[PDB]
Amino acid sequence: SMTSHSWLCDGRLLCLHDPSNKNNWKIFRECWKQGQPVLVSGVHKKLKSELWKPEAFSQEFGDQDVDLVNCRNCAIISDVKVRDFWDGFEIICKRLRSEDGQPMVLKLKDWPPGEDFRDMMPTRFEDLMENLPLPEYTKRDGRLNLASRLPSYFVRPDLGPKMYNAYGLITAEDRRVGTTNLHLDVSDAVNVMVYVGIPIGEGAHDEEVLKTIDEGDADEVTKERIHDHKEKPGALWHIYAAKDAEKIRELLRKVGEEQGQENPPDHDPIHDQSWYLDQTLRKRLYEEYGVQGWAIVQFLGDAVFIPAGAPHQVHNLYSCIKVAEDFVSPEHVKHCFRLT
Ligand SMILES: Nc1cccc(-c2cccnc2)c1
Ligand SMILES: [Cl-]
Ligand SMILES: [Cl-]
Ligand SMILES: [Cl-]
Ligand SMILES: [Cl-]
Ligand SMILES: [Mn+2]
Repeated sequence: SMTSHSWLCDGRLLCLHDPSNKNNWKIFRECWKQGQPVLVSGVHKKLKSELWKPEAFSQEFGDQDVDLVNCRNCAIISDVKVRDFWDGFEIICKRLRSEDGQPMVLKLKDWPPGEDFRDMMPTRFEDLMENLPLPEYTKRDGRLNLASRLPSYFVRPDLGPKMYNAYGLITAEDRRVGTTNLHLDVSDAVNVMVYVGIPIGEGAHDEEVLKTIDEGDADEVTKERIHDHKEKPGALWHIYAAKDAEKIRELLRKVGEEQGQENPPDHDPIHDQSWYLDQTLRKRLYEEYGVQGWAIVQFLGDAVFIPAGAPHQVHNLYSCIKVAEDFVSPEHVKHCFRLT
């Protein structure tokens, strides 16, 4: 039967089923007030699917100059064409290769650049903004979005949206690597999975993806969305409550010291955006510091709501196109205040 919602993370994560329901706020707001992330499924069914394909981005924008990042070593690949990224998104034999001759796992950096998304892509901007869930919170002019209503005593988000475009991590060695390392944002945000590319060439890469989700500490119900309904899994997230951010800093200061980094006692390993918490580090965080997180698998069409101040990291399982919009809810406005 079609139902309003369900739970993931053993009851700790709300999953809303109908992205456009007028009454979603009645279920959302208590979870949000408590500082929990929220998942909303089904957003892909509301979009114009032809606007969000890798072939279209290549055809329309392919001649632009860009930098890429090698996810395995964080090396910058300088001054290449946007088509060199997009043409290898799902076809492995077209990907740029490192000097060893292996195809690289790449991220498209700062594209579209800064705040140019709306100017460069006006039809995509309208398609995203009209179909965001919880529109009183997420629209630029929503009644519960304080972004346009606050004085300079508050850090205001940049004009978005932002795209997150990167290949899937492949190997057993790739399991300990981040697509995006651990960090936090002072604004709230909604991150939408608008396309998942499951490759061909090296195709039949199914079983390493299952071992990644298991070792990622995914709950038993999350494991059923694969085996039962065959949805396409895009990325593995870990998210931590904003209240746990300092205990995480204390752990990473200690591990930095153990690995022979030489760091002042006050330096900020979350702001540095240099760490990925692998299975070893997540178990140590739980055992030594008493901190538990949310392990979330974002499928095609899932929107992840990320609370202001909540540390989070992302590990792509397959090639992903994500689009995120920042907002300032009243529940979490304390996180962007510039005093005390
Ligand atoms: N049975 C059913 C099916 C679909 C949406 C809903 C719904 C969602 C959100 C709030 N109120 C109702 C209920
Ligand atoms: Cl467009
Ligand atoms: Cl709403
Ligand atoms: Cl990063
Ligand atoms: Cl909070
Ligand atoms: Mn982020």
